[PDB]
Amino acid sequence: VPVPTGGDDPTKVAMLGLTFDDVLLLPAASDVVPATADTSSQLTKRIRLRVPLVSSAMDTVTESRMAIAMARAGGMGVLHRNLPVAEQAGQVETVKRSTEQFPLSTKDSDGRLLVGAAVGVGDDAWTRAMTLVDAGVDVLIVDTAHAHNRGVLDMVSRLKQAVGERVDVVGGNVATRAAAAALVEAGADAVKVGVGPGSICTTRVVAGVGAPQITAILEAVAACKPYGVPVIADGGLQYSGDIAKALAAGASTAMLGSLLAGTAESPGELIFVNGKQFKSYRGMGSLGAMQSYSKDRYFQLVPEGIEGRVPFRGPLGTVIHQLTGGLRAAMGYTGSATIEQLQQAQFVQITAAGLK
Amino acid sequence: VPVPTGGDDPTKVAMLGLTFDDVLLLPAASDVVPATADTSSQLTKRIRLRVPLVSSAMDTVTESRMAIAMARAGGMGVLHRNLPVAEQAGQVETVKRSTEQFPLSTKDSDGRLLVGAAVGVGDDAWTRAMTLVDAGVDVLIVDTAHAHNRGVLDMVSRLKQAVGERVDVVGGNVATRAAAAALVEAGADAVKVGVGPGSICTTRVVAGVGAPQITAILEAVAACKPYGVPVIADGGLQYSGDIAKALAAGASTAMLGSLLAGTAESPGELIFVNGKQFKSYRGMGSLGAMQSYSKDRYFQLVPEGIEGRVPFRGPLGTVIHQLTGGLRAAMGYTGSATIEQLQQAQFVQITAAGLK
Amino acid sequence: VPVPTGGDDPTKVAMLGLTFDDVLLLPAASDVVPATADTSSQLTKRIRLRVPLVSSAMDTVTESRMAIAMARAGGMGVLHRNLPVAEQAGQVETVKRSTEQFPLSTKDSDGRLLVGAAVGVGDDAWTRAMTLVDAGVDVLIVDTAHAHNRGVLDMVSRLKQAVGERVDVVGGNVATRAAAAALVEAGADAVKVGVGPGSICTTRVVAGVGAPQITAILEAVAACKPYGVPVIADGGLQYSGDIAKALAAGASTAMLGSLLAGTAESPGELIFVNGKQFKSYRGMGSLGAMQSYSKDRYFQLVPEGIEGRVPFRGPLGTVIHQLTGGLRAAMGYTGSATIEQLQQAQFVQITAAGLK
Amino acid sequence: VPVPTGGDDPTKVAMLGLTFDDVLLLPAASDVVPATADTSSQLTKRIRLRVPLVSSAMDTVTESRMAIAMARAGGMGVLHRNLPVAEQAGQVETVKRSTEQFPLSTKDSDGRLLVGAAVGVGDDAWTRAMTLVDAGVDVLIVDTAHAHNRGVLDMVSRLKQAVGERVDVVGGNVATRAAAAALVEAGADAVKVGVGPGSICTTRVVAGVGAPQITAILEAVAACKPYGVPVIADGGLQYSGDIAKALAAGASTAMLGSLLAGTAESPGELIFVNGKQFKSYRGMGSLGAMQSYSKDRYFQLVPEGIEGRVPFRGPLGTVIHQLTGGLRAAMGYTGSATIEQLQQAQFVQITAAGLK
Amino acid sequence: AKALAAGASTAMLGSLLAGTAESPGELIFVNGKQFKSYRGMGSLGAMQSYSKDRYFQLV
Ligand SMILES: O=c1[nH]cnc2c1ncn2[C@@H]1O[C@H](COP(=O)(O)O)[C@@H](O)[C@H]1O
Ligand SMILES: O=c1[nH]cnc2c1ncn2[C@@H]1O[C@H](COP(=O)(O)O)[C@@H](O)[C@H]1O
Ligand SMILES: O=c1[nH]cnc2c1ncn2[C@@H]1O[C@H](COP(=O)(O)O)[C@@H](O)[C@H]1O
Ligand SMILES: O=c1[nH]cnc2c1ncn2[C@@H]1O[C@H](COP(=O)(O)O)[C@@H](O)[C@H]1O
Ligand SMILES: O=c1[nH]cnc2c1ncn2[C@@H]1O[C@H](COP(=O)(O)O)[C@@H](O)[C@H]1O
Repeated sequence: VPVPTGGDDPTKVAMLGLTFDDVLLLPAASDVVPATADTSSQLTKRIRLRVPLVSSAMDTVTESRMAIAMARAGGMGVLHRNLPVAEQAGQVETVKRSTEQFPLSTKDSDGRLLVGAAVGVGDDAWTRAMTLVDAGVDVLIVDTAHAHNRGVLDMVSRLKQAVGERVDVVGGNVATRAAAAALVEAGADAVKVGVGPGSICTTRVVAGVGAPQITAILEAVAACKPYGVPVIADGGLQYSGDIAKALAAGASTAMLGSLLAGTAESPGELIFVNGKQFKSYRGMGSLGAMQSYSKDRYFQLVPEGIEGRVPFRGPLGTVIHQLTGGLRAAMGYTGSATIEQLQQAQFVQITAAGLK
Repeated sequence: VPVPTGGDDPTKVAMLGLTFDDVLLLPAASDVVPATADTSSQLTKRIRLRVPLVSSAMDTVTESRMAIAMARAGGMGVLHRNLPVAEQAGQVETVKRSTEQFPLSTKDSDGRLLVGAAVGVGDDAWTRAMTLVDAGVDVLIVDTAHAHNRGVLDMVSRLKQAVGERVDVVGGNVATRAAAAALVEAGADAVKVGVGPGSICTTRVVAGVGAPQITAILEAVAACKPYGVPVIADGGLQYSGDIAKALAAGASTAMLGSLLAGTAESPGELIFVNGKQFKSYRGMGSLGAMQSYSKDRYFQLVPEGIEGRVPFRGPLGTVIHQLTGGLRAAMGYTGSATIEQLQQAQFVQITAAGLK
Repeated sequence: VPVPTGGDDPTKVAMLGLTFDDVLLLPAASDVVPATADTSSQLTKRIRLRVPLVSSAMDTVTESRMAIAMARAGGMGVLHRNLPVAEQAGQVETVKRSTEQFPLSTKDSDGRLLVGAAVGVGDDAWTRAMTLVDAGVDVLIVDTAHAHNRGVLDMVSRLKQAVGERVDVVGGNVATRAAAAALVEAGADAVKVGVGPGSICTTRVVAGVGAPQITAILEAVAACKPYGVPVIADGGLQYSGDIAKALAAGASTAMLGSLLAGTAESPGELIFVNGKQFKSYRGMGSLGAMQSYSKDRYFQLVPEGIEGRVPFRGPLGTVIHQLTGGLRAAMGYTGSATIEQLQQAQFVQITAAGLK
Repeated sequence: VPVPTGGDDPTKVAMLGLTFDDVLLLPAASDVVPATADTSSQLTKRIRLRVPLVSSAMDTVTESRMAIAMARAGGMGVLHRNLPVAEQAGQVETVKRSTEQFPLSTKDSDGRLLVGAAVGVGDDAWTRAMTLVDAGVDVLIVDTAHAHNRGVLDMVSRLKQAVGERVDVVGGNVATRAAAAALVEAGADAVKVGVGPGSICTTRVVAGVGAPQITAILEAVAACKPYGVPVIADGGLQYSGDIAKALAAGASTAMLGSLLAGTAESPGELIFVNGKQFKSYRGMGSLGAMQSYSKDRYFQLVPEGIEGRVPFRGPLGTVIHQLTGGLRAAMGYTGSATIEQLQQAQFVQITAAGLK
Repeated sequence: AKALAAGASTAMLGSLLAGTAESPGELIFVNGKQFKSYRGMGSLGAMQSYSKDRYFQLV
């Protein structure tokens, strides 16, 4: 009579959450050469990227240099907001002002590289958003840790009402079907997915809140797809196989953090330790980062992130090519000519024995 | 026809038990700022704490100093019984006799700090209980390792009949629905839950007996909530996320052990090892502690606890503030304005890959 | 339509196996003081031990001294058969020929200590069995690695027909319900259970054959209990909690290996390694031991055991007392007055998180 | 209403995959002595081996020396294709041209040793295959990493139409039932199974594509057995227990990789490190290996293999005898007189606790 | 060369010839490297017995 896990409510434990390590992609009938697979995918309803990768809006990942490199490589970059508004507007202008080297570069109708900017929630965030739109930003990301708040939805609706035809609006992080549906109703052009799985995240330890990434992507797609709203899987990706898994679950774009932090185009000074090279990497909720403009990320001290260092990886183009090659190999195995065909692939669930 | 795990009796393996690491809290529609969340909760049917934390009744955790500090911090402290009756009454008097900087201090009707005392089962325990009641204790915890015993229920009934109208009576550790129902029938004002999950506990190794804490809390709550009897989750809490999970499973109060052992207010001398500071922490059933007043906890040699050292943590106030901040973050994520609403949040079960 | 794990046959994967680490004993309504619990249990249909423990028939565990000590401690010892017949008969007579220090000692009608001996399968084994019966052994264990063989069953029937009224015959190791039923029909007085779970055993690695011990005990009890044939759990036991778990699963007696090899009474010299005292421990199918009278254990060199060292433990009485204290604690928690009541306790299955 | 793992599509997560560590062979009624079990099994529809083992077609495993040793031991060897066509034909001729020491030697009608050769896909592969056939090869393995491609099936049909009555054609790696059915329809004489589980493979990390080996064998066998097409399990085998499990899942032959890289007959110079003997072992798709005949395994840089060193194991005969002894022990435990009876054995699934 | 220049006419060699293949003893393999035993006549391994009169002898 009672639930086998305890209690009487069958919905007290909502579901069983799968992460990236719990699944593998099953091979299927393939007539696709990996070199000819089309990896282009929608970022928003009006923007299509040649490479379905986006740089995280973190102070140690994306600034003007990284944004330009990502835009040339085929993706896009989202500039962080841990700095004064005028400085972020200056970064946007630097990206917009900056031929055959980069056939995959992403550009607007005027031939200038695309760039995205992150804003918060509030009147100061409204002034920031208006300044960024005037500077010529292409897409605005309403970056909040928990986007199912009333204020986040109201801010997304106001931005779409004001500058909804000039720029695109992307909702904050969600992890459930209900939150994704609420963001879609508000009018977001895309939905960003993930609450908890960050590598530098301590939400699961400090707050005891989280959601495994594969299940969260599936639930959000289950709410976003009938309306044509793309999904951006944000956080938890460590290999190119994880990117392929995230895209096969229904996500149209993957946002990268630590995989791009150690590159040469990321900010921060290179550090030398015992003959090896490393670079800093900290979360926006870490004590060092919030000791400011971005401290309002979690409605603030109880830090919800950690600082660390990741090894130097070299130029960004090399990392992007490795990830795209892994994705192309996955597409060849699953017989997916396009990303829209990769989004229909099947998974096999593996036990703990397959991971040890 | 036969059970998949073996045999022919489907009730031989009663249920699948979930621990704190098996679940995460799912985000929900939130309209709550962490700084404005109300963390007050019921300890017994008549006592309400501003911070739902209670100190463990262990000789290395709670004495007069720790009890005063916990009562000032917004919670309460329970004095151990590993000492003669007169000394425990002296500790109670010291706490009661004892500052505008503490707005959250828990006080009785007369403005004196609240304190609790732990008693066992027996005629000596009855004399101890009478002395503590005369000394002015607020709550008596009938502390036994197995509270489903007949004698424990009889002692709880006797205490309620004698001094029930003056003090509250909390019943010892249970791990099933039937035991919680029996304690409620006996007349306990609150039920303490947990058999096995202690950090220094070896009941699972020595005796092979235990119960995962999340499932035990769910079962005990299903037994106690229809009568309005609060639940105190005791043991196994290592982070503020665990406190949030325990309160979301249904528990109204959490009792803290090793998290409080390394603070300044805890009894014990400071240990210096290689320039690092540690403090002693041992179970009340260990060889070094039972060698007596607590030796009768399991009707006793067979040690059922271990000794060890925990790193020095500093003042109690800092630790309590960090734990309460983590709890507030959880309340903000789940959209719970009060603890009574946090007790209705949903879980997501994660696999082994989610713990790697 | 197909099986979720693969193929179309739903019986290809017969069941899910639970080991000792997958379950815990659930506390129940108790009125039992651990000191007054009765640990007497049936070894065979006619022999009742004061302590439900038996020594393994291994050349590094049991000889005359260990058998004498075990019989005095309240259990019984089984002499290994890795030696000539005359030597084994001499060991039996040494035990039989050998005041108030040992009230729990096990004895026959003549007041002499009970002892058991292991025999193999064949004609030399028949001569060995007859010589041991003449020497005065009380129970014969037909020790084979796989007792579901036709030859082992026929040997058990022959022994029961010949010396049935003088000694008890215990069948070799089984791991399924069908094998237990086959041994019961052949006339065995006790069924010894376990194929794979030995600590020094490499059957699961070399042959890929095994069965988890909790499930195996449940399956074998489901066939032995209706006819009153006791079950002896052999192998995989590391703590007193495992002994309690094996007895609660239905076993009436546990056979101990490595828990007794490091004691003084076990054969072998005391090895000194970096100032620490160890003793040798090896399986009867190890390359060292099968180079011999135990070579017939696997119808055989393809070693199926390993050699190693176990720390010195001291006198056997102390180890037996520690194990019995753990068992008594389990009986107190589960509210079991006798072993027959312990055999009806319930398990809670734990996940992988509960083992980290 | 939704799927418990997320979304609304029940077929998104197709199945739960089992690997070798997840299962164990259950003992059954046995009349089989390990030394008298028949280990002969089919390789193709016309070739029967005495030992059901085949050497891998890798540049660090099999050449003329290893092929001859495997053919003398009772198995077979498949020559790698990372060298010019004339060189591979020379190796085949050397094997075909190279008394009672080897009673189990596998030979054709003309008394010469059997040998197999690996070919790719394309016109150059067609020329290679015709040259090898003109050199007297016995079986051709159409070797690809993903055999569900249209080109692979067409190549298999072409080879069977051309030289189908002289040599046998084995289809490359598959992991599902549909792929095995496609290879069977294409005319393959045997189907090789496994995509991902190689020890030197990085397909699961780079591409996120894979299939657990036990489940893949079960599915492929369900596809092939009604038509009498043998299944060769390739990859993931680390012990003789794994070989026994692979054969019990339905496979007729296991192809060995790292288990044969440290043998004396394996190509490559012996390497000394700190007085210990190791040998190099690398995949056919590794960066060093493809730096151009084998570069086309995955339609290729994005490496999908790794390099390393494995301990030197000595002569091949010793390893083959040890593996066969483990297989014989499994046959004795499961009561299987022949391999066709071992293929009907049952499994027991074990939990993670059984692996710790 | 120094010994011969000091005045000696011949040098008698010990350990410089112990490890040659023509010397008595068994080859020892340690971590893949080849060694040979070499002991003094007064050593405990050698004087434990003939040739105990080397120094009128156990120290
Ligand atoms: O301090 C933080 N805590 C939690 N999540 C963060 C923090 N800073 C950024 N994030 C998010 O978590 C993601 C982690 O990316 P990853 O390191 O690639 O897993 C980032 O891309 C952000 O979306
Ligand atoms: O010796 C002991 N054995 C088992 N449990 C104990 C012992 N001493 C205290 N406990 C309980 O275990 C809890 C451990 O708290 P923790 O250290 O926060 O897990 C205490 O609060 C007591 O409820
Ligand atoms: O060589 C061997 N191979 C496999 N099992 C063995 C061997 N020797 C003893 N055993 C079994 O393992 C038991 C002891 O296991 P332990 O209690 O884990 O040491 C014995 O009672 C036998 O049933
Ligand atoms: O470069 C490679 N990458 C991945 N798999 C490979 C490669 N080369 C060979 N294989 C396959 O992986 C298997 C590895 O065998 P194992 O080391 O016994 O698991 C081989 O027998 C081939 O079937
Ligand atoms: O046990 C011994 N003690 C002292 N001198 C020895 C002993 N054995 C040999 N010798 C002498 O010492 C010399 C050592 O020569 P070397 O090996 O060139 O140093 C030998 O050639 C002998 O003359």
